[PDB]
Amino acid sequence: MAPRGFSCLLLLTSEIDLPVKRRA
Repeated sequence: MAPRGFSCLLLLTSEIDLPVKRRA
């Protein structure tokens, strides 16, 4: 159960939105 589709996209939309302002 729990595919890597939602599991991956889950954290993917958390670590990438960490800075929310920083350039690089």
